[PDB]
Amino acid sequence: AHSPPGHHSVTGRPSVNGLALAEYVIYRGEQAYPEYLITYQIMRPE
Amino acid sequence: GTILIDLSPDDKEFQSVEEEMQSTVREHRDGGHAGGIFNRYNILKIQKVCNKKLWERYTHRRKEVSEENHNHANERMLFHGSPFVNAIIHKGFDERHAYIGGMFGAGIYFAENSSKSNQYVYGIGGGTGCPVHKDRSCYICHRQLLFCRVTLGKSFLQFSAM
Ligand SMILES: COc1ccc(C2(CNC(=O)c3ccc(NC(=O)c4ccco4)cc3Cl)CCOCC2)cc1
Ligand SMILES: [Zn+2]
Repeated sequence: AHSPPGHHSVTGRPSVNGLALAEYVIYRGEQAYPEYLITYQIMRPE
Repeated sequence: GTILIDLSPDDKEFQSVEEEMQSTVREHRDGGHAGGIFNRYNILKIQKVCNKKLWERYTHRRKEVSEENHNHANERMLFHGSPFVNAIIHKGFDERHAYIGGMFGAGIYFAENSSKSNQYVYGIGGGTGCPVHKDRSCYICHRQLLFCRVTLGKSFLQFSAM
């Protein structure tokens, strides 16, 4: 895909769940730099 | 082209990245179906990704965007989760591989909630979970996310029904 004309990205902003933060979409790979690689496990709650 | 520099846990940079990862976990409406059930992570390793070509390509585009948007790149630090993380760190993001239509169309997706990106590490909707146990909520297998520098420029505001 391509950005909407006159835009460089899309912001997907949840409007129903008021605690959910945004997502974002870009359409050129040069518009991001993968700065940190994070290796992790999810933790089982107590 | 790419080297990975391991950060020590006593490094302020390790600590600030860990805090962004931990503090942006939320509950998900699938009850943990896709990404598993958790409130926090065990961070095992944080590596700085160093690639001079990819960085110069990034800063070149960032300046073009900034000049198109009243000198404002609108740069953010955002999470990316997918099964393509190991290809991304060597080759850079490539929109030619990002042809899968999600909610905001084809493109390269990032999230403010680390737990949102965690839903995609094993594929769409968590895929079949980890390779070893086929468990979307695996507490054993190691996962990887990218914490990325992203130029948004002028961003189309799409309100979503989520
Ligand atoms: C198969 O698992 C998937 C996980 C998430 C997605 C969505 C987000 N995808 C992207 O953000 C995305 C980003 C980057 C790349 N690839 C590269 O940049 C790349 C470079 C070199 C090799 O690959 C591929 C994809 Cl699919 C999540 C929601 O649905 C829409 C697609 C699609 C499939
Ligand atoms: Zn596993």
